Amino acid sequence: HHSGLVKMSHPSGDVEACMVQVTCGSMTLNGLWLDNTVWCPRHVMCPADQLSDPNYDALLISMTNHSFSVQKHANLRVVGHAMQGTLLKLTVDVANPSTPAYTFTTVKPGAAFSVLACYNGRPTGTFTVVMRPNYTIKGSFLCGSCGSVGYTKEGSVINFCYMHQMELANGTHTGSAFDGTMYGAFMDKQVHQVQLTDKYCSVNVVAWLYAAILNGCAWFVKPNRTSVVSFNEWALANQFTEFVGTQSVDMLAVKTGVAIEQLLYAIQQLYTGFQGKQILGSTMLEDEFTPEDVNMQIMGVV
Amino acid sequence: HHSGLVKMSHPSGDVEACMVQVTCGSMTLNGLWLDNTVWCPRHVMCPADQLSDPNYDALLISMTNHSFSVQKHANLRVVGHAMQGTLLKLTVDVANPSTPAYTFTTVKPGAAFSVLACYNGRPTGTFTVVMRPNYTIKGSFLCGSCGSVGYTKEGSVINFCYMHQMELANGTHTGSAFDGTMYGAFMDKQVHQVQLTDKYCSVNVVAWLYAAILNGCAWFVKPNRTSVVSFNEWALANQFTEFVGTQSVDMLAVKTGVAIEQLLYAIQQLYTGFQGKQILGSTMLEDEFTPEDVNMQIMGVV
Ligand SMILES: *[C@H](O)[C@H](C[C@@H]1CCNC1=O)NC(=O)[C@H](CC(C)C)NC(=O)OC[C@@H]1C[C@H]1CC1CCCCC1
Ligand SMILES: *[C@H](O)[C@H](C[C@@H]1CCNC1=O)NC(=O)[C@H](CC(C)C)NC(=O)OC[C@@H]1C[C@H]1CC1CCCCC1
Repeated sequence: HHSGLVKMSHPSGDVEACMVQVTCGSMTLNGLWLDNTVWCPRHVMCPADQLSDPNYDALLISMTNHSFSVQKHANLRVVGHAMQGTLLKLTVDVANPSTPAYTFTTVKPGAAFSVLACYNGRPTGTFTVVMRPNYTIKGSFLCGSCGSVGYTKEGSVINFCYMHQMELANGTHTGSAFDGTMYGAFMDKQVHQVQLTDKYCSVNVVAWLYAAILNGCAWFVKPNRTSVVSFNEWALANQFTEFVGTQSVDMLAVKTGVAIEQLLYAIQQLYTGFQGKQILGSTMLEDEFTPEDVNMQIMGVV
Repeated sequence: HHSGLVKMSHPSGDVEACMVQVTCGSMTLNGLWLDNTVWCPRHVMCPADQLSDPNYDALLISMTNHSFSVQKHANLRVVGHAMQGTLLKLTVDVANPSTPAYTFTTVKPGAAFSVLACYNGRPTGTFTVVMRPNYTIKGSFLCGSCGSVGYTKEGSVINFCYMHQMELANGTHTGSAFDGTMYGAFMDKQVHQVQLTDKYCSVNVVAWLYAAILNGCAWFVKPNRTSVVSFNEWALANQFTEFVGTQSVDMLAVKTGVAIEQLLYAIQQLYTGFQGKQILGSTMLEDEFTPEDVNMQIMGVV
């Protein structure tokens, strides 16, 4: 049996129309052109020899407007520049005529978003990831991908939440929000940095166990229950996020007739082992699908 | 460690600009508007009471041009209609001004393609799948999704390979090629149909074991080797596709210094069990990534 679950991204066309190339003569990376503003990682200003301890304030001072070359695949004349956190805000003389309705938001651990991977201002692929509890994502990015963007979509409105910055020693990725902050405790410097420990996203594991029930797979469901408070105490000792219920989880509980606390108990038992059994073809807990994924893909509920 | 592998779809914008809604008064589904032609599943002509044994030849005869309502989210005036296999070809009076460069191709088992899931002519998500050895895909489709399209991209050229038709009793999906044939032995009738048995895609399992080596994970590699001929004899007895090497696999062998026949032996041993170990965080063989995925995402080679 197939669960009906796939890694589903938003259609990317509206964001593709916003991608540009930004060059400073050292690095080339991607930017996001909205209205009269082009957003891009500030390490475009960095010569390669200084990526390990850049002094971005001094680099910024050393630039003028024509230090930046912006191209859409048009040349966009830069008429202002500023730095916000780990991002540059370039003002250009032409408003993007394809600017979608948009907001800037921060994504929280466990939540999914879509990524448009771009190289040299050209969109090359799209994928979806969940923000990990340690503020990394398990992405697919190579040299030249910085400035690739992550977003969610509410209706017609694109909520931009991520601009790609760097790969960590363990192959995971991180980037900035459009307030210029890096996710987590990371710095946009190419040096060893402590990485917080990752954790299983409990709410998403619950979502996946509900997807299993919705597919007729419920061997792991017993009358036994663990309260949210008790589970969260356990979680802190076992590399699980604390569980916080949402209306999307509640909708899964209503549809299946299985209580959240029954699946919190199940998780505690499954964590110790699947005892040779499988759940939706897996022998380990899956936390890469959200309650909203399950509601939308299996139940049709957005 | 993260492998650097994700399920990567093409950017969807060029195909989004080709999607329309087609209605006959019973069903509404999606169509693909290229040049002056709109392609859509022929069961748009079907009243719901007849989806189990439709007589499509008689339905076709009963239609006229204005039996079909085509809308882009514009109304497109239908000025000709024809049936090719399980698809209708509607001729419209306006050429799609956003028609990309395109071809029609058939996809083969093990190969990946991108899907744009659409409802009521509106793109709603994108995902990637591999064509299974039994000519199904493990997709995510609900009522109203027929006419959603699958495609690959070579350069600027979109190779359309799939138009969605139906869900099978086991939750998997199938559809047609743009020559009008259904993939596999399936019929576009809503009745019980025998499903061929699925198999592990050996070439993709080899690709994934190479991705593991490229990530520093090679515990399963021994000097022991199994020839292609011997492996393929084994595969026929063990629900594996026969292995056929390609230049993309050869490139992985060259980069890692590990021979194909070493990984064919590894597969034969791993099939019987991982003995408590993991490979790229999995306890079972993974066949949803292609040699080309591994070359592109990990090595940068398209
Ligand atoms: C921008 O395109 C680029 C994206 C990276 C490149 C490879 N994959 C990606 O996702 N980002 C960078 O090159 C970034 C630049 C700094 C933020 C200024 N540097 C980066 O990602 O470097 C990666 C290497 C692994 C980290 C340094 C090691 C850490 C562990 C100790 C040894 C050094
Ligand atoms: C078109 O949008 C639609 C897509 C389907 C609906 C649900 N998920 C999908 O992917 N396609 C159909 O509705 C299709 C129409 C026929 C081809 C004319 N019918 C379809 O997919 O029916 C699905 C149900 C499961 C199959 C019938 C059972 C088979 C096993 C025995 C019992 C009947």
